[PDB]
Amino acid sequence: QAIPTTAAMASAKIVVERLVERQKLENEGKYPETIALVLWGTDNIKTYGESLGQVLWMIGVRPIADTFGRVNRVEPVSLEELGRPRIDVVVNCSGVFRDLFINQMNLLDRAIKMVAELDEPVEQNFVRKHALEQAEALGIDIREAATRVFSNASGSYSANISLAVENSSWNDEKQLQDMYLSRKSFAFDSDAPGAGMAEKKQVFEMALSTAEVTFQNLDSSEISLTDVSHYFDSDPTNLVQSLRKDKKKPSSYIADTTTANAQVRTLSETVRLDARTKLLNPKWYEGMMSSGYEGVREIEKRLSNTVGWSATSGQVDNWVYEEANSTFIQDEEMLNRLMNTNPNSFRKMLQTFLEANGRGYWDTSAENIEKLKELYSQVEDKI
Amino acid sequence: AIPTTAAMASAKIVVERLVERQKLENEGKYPETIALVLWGTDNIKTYGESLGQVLWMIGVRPIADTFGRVNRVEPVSLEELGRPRIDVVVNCSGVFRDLFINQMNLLDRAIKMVAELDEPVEQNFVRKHALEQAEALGIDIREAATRVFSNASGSYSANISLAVENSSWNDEKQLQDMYLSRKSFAFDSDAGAGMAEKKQVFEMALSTAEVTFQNLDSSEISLTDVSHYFDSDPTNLVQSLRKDKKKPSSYIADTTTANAQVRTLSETVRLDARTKLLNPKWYEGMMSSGYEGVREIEKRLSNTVGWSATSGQVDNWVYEEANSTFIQDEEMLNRLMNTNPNSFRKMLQTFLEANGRGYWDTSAENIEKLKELYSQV
Ligand SMILES: [Mg+2]
Ligand SMILES: [Mg+2]
Ligand SMILES: [Mg+2]
Ligand SMILES: [Mg+2]
Ligand SMILES: [Mg+2]
Repeated sequence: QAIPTTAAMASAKIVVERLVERQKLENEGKYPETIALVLWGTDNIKTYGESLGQVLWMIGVRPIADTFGRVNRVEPVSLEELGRPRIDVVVNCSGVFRDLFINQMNLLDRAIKMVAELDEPVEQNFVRKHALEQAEALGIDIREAATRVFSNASGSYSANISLAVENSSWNDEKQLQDMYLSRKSFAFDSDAPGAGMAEKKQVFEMALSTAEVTFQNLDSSEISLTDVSHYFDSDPTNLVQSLRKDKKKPSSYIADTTTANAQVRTLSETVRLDARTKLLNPKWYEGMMSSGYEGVREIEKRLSNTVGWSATSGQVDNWVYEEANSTFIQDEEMLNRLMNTNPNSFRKMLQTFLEANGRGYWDTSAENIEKLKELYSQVEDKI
Repeated sequence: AIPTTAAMASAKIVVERLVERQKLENEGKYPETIALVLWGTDNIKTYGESLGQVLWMIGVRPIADTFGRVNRVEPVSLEELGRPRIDVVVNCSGVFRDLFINQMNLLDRAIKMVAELDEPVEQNFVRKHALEQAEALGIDIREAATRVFSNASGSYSANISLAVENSSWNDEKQLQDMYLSRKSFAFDSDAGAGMAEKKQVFEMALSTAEVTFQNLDSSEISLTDVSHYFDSDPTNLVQSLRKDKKKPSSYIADTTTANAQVRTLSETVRLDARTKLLNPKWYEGMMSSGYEGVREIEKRLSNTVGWSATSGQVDNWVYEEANSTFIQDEEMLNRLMNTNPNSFRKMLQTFLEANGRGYWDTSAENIEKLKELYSQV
């Protein structure tokens, strides 16, 4: 179809410039070699391909509309125009993106392979730098090594990490990560259309191991990172870390497209802003308390989604949980209101606090943990 | 006479900069425990500044008698302090121990005194922790409030710098076990009876640490000019002892300036690399100094690996830029080989070691090149 449109590309350029600028600034003026990112299908419908267009800017290509107005090829941007190296990308497409944007997965894969093959210095073309190394490691052609457009298999959705977090059914982060790798390692191949979304787990792991940055786009005024579970479910931050030889956590960012000028913030900063707007905001939680039974369920879900981000990124700082404990548990007026309003959901909140502590996401006093366990025993006797 | 009134005053400024930095990162929550190192020569030179910093952290003032002898403390009231008393794990160097046994006694007595104050636990983190530790260990609160540690009499260092020099270590756990074995000797002002191993309390106190801290005068001796600073760095040690495996925030107070600037350890590493290992003015001057100059480059790289092993705070680009600078700025390889093949071989082992141990992530071609160079060397 027509995407990304000229308008989408103009917005995309600005966001990518801001992301790269911030990363270069935080890391001794150095460009990141690979950005691991997520593309959401509904987003790209609404914006006519803005986040898709961001990938094109990262690698330094521009979309070209044909005589019928359809975007089905790209042309490389010159290194002089780009003004920096081409940055490699691991493109984690959501299941909805895959269902709705086959032609654009084709566009992206073709674009990335074409970039890999440009006769350019590897220090100016990180797609080629990595694809050459991966081709040598695996003994495959450079175009095969330059596979970056991934998703769930046809008919599958999510990493099932939000499902595991909801059920508290998992033992360690490695289990969540192994599930992400098993579920989201299906690749599009524009050189072999008839193959569908085909498993390329070795290349997926190698490409992820090169990532120095993780990135998603959100409109926080519409749907915040904790309003839903799907954003943490697809977050590749800890996954990348676990695949790197150095076990270095990549720098994590979120582009917030609330305002016309989209703000690139760290994931940590995004968590902070959201906690101050939602979970720990008196106007929000009192509003929920005024909504009674269902309001308490919303508070419970918010805390659960926060733990989700801990599990996938480690970017929820201790103060979020400590302040949540002070607000909801240590304040007896609120504690009693919660227990009386929705005992079942309050019990789940207690479990979530205890789980955050047990899993190593929240450090707190022995007395605070004892209080939670007392309240658990008490609410179970009530139910 | 140590710490003097002037040393105590200088100390407060640095303590406040440190705690305010961490408080900011914590959205207003003060760090509950700082694990730090005290150096002996430093405290002689400054008349007890870094020792005085510990006294300010816990909120006590040293008191001089009619002979000018600084031989007890009095608590600063919580109201006058205006923030919580911060718990401290005081890792005294062996030289500090040799010079300042009386001050180790003073400090232990001060910390035990603070632990027993009738104060809110959220305003007195020494007491907060000591109460939990007394219960867990089945000991009295004063015994639980043991925080002043060193090497055993006649011993020095964690032997970590020795291990790093010889590459005679399996993993970070081995280094950490050595630190725990060597540096868990506690001074007991209630016992006079010499030193005693207090490994259980040491581990528990370290496990509460949220910050690590040392004072350096980077204009005189940088963190890589010598090996003793990384040898005593408790950063990864603390992390390993925590249930949550959270790395404490690591800082260095640089006393180059009139009032020390508090920087992250990672920033301190970055500044030093730009000043030394990766500074053309430095390494070419080393090259001009013959055999010994190459040995200095080798040692500098080794000390950098030391900091990786103890803290994880050496950014990848340090090793990457070192490779760009020393390896394959074409003549460089051969010059190192020709000026000092023994040291050049050690540099190759070090680069390969940094990659092998997961401290340096780089291109497969960079690794291959280092291999080829080694074979040639
Ligand atoms: Mg979009
Ligand atoms: Mg999906
Ligand atoms: Mg000093
Ligand atoms: Mg020593
Ligand atoms: Mg700093």
